[PDB]
Amino acid sequence: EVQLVESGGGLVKPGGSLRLSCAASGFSFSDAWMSWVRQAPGKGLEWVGRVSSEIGGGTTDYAAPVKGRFTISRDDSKNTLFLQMSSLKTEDTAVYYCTTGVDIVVMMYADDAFDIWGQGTMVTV
Amino acid sequence: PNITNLCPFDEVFNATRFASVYAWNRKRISNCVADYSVLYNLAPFFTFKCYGVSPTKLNDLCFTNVYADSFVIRGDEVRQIAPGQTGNIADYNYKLPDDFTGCVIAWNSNKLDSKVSGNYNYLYRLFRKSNLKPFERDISTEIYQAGNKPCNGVAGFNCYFPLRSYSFRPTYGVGHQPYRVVVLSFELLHAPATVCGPKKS
Amino acid sequence: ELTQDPAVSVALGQTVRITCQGDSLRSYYASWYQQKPGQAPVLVIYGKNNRPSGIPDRFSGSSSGNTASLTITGPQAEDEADYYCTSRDSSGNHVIFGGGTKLTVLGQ
Ligand SMILES: *[C@@H]1O[C@H](CO)[C@@H](O)[C@H](O)[C@H]1NC(C)=O
Repeated sequence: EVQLVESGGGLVKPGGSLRLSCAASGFSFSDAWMSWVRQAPGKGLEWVGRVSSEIGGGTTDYAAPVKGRFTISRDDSKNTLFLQMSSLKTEDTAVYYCTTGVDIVVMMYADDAFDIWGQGTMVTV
Repeated sequence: PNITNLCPFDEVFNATRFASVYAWNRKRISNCVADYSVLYNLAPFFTFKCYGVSPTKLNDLCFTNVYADSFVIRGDEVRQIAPGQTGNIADYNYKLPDDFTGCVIAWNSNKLDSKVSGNYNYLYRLFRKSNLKPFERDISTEIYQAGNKPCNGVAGFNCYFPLRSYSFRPTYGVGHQPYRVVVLSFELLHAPATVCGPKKS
Repeated sequence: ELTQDPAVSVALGQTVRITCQGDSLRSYYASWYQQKPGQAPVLVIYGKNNRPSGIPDRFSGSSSGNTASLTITGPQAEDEADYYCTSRDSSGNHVIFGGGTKLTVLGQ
């Protein structure tokens, strides 16, 4: 059935780069408004960014505290959603989830309600 | 109302690739001047239908938000996109509420979508267990299960893929042609008015 | 920025009311997610007043101006979890999230 799988992450010195991959199956990837979200251990969920769909213009946004230093990308041929992290800080030790905004929802608005989530990966800086 | 702050509602009516009916697109309009006179006076719009607001007095009442919904369907079920009827697309792809307000627009794409090789990227749904509530997408592509038997994701017999492809070619006639459809809906009485047309004298 | 209380103490079999405070909740209606201990967050309530299929008919949503709230009718022992409300800001169209809240079981 429909599945999101997260890969990547580990221990790395600050200031480096690291690429996190999300692989999706069971639904049409080209028309999905995927997102990345983070959570520190013991704290609440914190948004990372959006990637949106090419049918409607690529409008990949970013969160305010992590604006610019993170790179987000989509590839529909290999069914991959990529997050590239560079110029890391000491506060980036967190779990990371790739989350599909829309699978079975009613919108009335921009198409984002975060229906299905992922198993999520460690990252320690 | 100057007019300089025109929201980009031209490309929602004229773009490169329209979304398919099962994965239709939505666009949100805020802080704009709503001049529909450039579109009403334009020639090749074949269908202009709405129920709640007047077809020509649409510049004299002022709204707060505008949602532009875009997709492409076969030419017959442009009859079926109105609220109330059922069948394919109305129940399995896109449903409008009974108290819907806003105007639906339909036009032909004879020389913009038909390819001699044959285009199959425009999909539609034929098999759904439940019924679609109004204004709801469905992107999941898990195979249908028919009552019993172990095809619950094995993808064999007695179990059918839900997303099928259209038949889109110069040899086709009226009724199988691709019609682009855009629905302008709106909501009221929860916010200060932002989007509506200019002032004349 | 949303606002939530840290924890609510409600005995078993009693209606639980969960609040969420925000300035921009008149539009951009909040959505409520539930996080189990050591599990990925799951959807509970979104949209105007409805919920995804498979969720039991115990969680309902309500909104009034700058207030959002979730209602639990007849809670069981498996609802000890964290709850998060989500809204959008007007300018940047971000999902902002909130502080979350905790709900525990007060039986024997
Ligand atoms: C789409 O076609 C209409 C037809 O008049 C035209 O006015 C409009 O400028 C076109 N869109 C673009 C982006 O050129």
